[PDB]
Amino acid sequence: RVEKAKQKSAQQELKQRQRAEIYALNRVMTELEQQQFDEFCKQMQPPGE
Amino acid sequence: VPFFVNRGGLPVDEATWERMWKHVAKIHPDGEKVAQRIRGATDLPKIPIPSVPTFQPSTPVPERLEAVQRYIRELQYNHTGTQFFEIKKSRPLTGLMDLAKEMTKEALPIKCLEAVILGIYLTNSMPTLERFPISFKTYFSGNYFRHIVLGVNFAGRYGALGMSRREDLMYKPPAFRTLSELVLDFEAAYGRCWHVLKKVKLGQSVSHDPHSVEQIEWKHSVLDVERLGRDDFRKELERHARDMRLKI
Ligand SMILES: [Cl-]
Repeated sequence: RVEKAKQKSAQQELKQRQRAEIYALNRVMTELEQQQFDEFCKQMQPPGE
Repeated sequence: VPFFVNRGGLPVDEATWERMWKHVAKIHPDGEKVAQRIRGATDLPKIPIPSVPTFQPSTPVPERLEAVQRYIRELQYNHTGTQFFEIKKSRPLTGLMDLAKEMTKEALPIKCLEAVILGIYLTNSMPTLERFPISFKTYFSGNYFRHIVLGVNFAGRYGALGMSRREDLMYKPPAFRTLSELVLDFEAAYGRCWHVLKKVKLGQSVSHDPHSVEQIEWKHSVLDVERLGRDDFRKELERHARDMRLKI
């Protein structure tokens, strides 16, 4: 029947959602890493003279 | 368990999907917070599918390389904590070329080894380009790290394709007069970030035959950096570069 047509559309939409979540997660993880490294650098900034 | 046990690609099953999110919660301090906001959003930015680059027959190789690297960049470095493609290094080339094709179709973030496989796949069509893996083993604080890039040689000059969090551990223009200088540019980068270089593994040039069944020779040369002299180190790299210049 045409179950395969609706099942393929379903597969494509969920593929697109899963990929969009992966990339939204990738962006967030990148910002966390940057944030944590920045805190680490702030902590050891030398006082100079 | 590979992310793609359900062979093929996306979408993955729930068991795999939840496992990725449980892992996110263990490596990020807010853990579940980030997942709540993404999994709970009813719309999320649309991420274009990066299009594999096409060339004019006349386009010079250094231009092709820029665009191959620009394509590899667009997939983005994988910060998610979950490795999406399983890559078995002792595996016939043609089977690694199938994997590369799927990476181009699924279009998910990648790390250094994926980038190397992709690099080979996207330059098999350039017969005047030599490709060969370069692996580094370094030490930083109580741990050993491994990184790999695709060394390339065009018109007697060396460069590299790859992926890293650092701009100076991946792409290099084909401008280095010698293999020792290419490798030295990576040693400088590792110096900058405080890693101690322990080993360099150089493989043989990789066949351009997308259907080859030979597996990649990842450690034709292994250079133990501490035990070799700086001068014997450079002589070893030049020996390997000669050995490669002969098998053509
Ligand atoms: Cl570039």
